[PDB]
Amino acid sequence: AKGQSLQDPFLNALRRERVPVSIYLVNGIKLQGQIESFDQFVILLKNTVSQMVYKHAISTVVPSRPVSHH
Amino acid sequence: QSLQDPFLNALRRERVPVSIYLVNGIKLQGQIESFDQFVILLKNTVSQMVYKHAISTVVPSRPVSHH
Amino acid sequence: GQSLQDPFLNALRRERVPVSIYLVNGIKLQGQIESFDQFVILLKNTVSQMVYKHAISTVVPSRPVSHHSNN
Amino acid sequence: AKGQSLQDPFLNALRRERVPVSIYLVNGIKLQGQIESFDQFVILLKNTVSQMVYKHAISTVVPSRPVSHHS
Amino acid sequence: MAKGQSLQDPFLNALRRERVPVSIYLVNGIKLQGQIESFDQFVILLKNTVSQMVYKHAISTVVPSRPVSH
Amino acid sequence: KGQSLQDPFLNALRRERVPVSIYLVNGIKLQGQIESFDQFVILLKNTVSQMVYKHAISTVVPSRPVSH
RNA sequence: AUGUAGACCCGUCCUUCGCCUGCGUCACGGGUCCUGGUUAGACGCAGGCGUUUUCUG
Repeated sequence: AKGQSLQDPFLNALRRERVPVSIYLVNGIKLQGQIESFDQFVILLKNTVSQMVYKHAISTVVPSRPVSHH
Repeated sequence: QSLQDPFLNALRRERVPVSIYLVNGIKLQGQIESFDQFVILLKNTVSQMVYKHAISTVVPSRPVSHH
Repeated sequence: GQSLQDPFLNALRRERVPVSIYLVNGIKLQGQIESFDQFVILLKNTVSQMVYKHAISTVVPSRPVSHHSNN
Repeated sequence: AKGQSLQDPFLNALRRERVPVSIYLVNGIKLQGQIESFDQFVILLKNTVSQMVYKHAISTVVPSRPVSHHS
Repeated sequence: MAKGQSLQDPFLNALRRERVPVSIYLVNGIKLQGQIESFDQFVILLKNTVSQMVYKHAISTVVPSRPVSH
Repeated sequence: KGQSLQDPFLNALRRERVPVSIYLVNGIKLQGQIESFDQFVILLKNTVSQMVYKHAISTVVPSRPVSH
């Protein structure tokens, strides 16, 4: 089969369940918060404020607890 | 679904002071004067063009009003 | 349109080969490839973490793998 | 504000008015000179010599004076 | 002569075919070495002790040990 | 309506066999002559030909002045 | 003898975001070539819309 898209479902499940995540940027910096919303190119990450994070600056998104899409 | 643009227009319109962190760790500050698919014009003492491909994060001083 | 990237990654995933993923900033991740898409890889160790391919330099499998018996 | 509206008009105004600029690269290096000409993908920067700077390596272009321009 | 533009794939294919030992320098300064086993639009498979997959977007230069004739 | 100078500039350097320095994004300086080049790569000749990805280059600077 | 043709040559008349559409402009003298060869592009003006960089410029 087509091989199913895994970036938008994964992020959406984190967003919907308000899972706390750590976002590591390419320069080593670690952001934390909850995924508020996201778009093809950015992610809105909410902690004390909403900050807009470019996907092209992200290395990894690692959730506090396991999340499943199917 | 576009929110980069709704999120960046709102900061511009409201003249919200922002911090822009670059991929190399540098922190820029100012107000978003105007901003496009490939750059953002950031105004402090002078207007300086900033390439979006060099930005990691845009973080506003004061929360901006979104849905 | 053609790729050896998808064929190579899928074999690692299917066989549950332990891999090391080196990022562009020098950081080394390890785990098994759980799934992947055009733009990311899900890497499983203690938890599943999502790794952007544009942050990866190399994927190096822990144990060598088959040619796929290519003709 | 839609499409590439600010990417090339701003550069042209610098180029035409021979405004001295500073170009900061993504690795922290600071170049200075006058924009001589620009492609979609590069900028020619003139000081003692003309050097070709890839845009993908640039973080910011900051002019010496706010352009004596519409803005 | 005449041509289609690309020399990136002919150059790589010649190295692969001739089993030329190469050095691949990554954008972070790391030096990889081996032989080019195969490659696609986006990656190169580099063989030493094991076959590892190298993203082209991480590569700065490919420099062959000895002459390649295109 | 604009112009393309990236591929005229290179191609003048390659034709005139001008010495050049290519600075990479990581600070490394390569030197040589442009031999062949492409949408995404430049072939740089010194003791051997090496293939340099454009996406790794910050600047190309000629030893001697030339026209765009 | 060389064209009710064409492609080049010579001479005379301060580039810049893309794209769709509509309107116009790309001329005049002379020269070479027993001539793979093209159906498009460029500039002017009007109107409209705009991939938001997530795997090589």
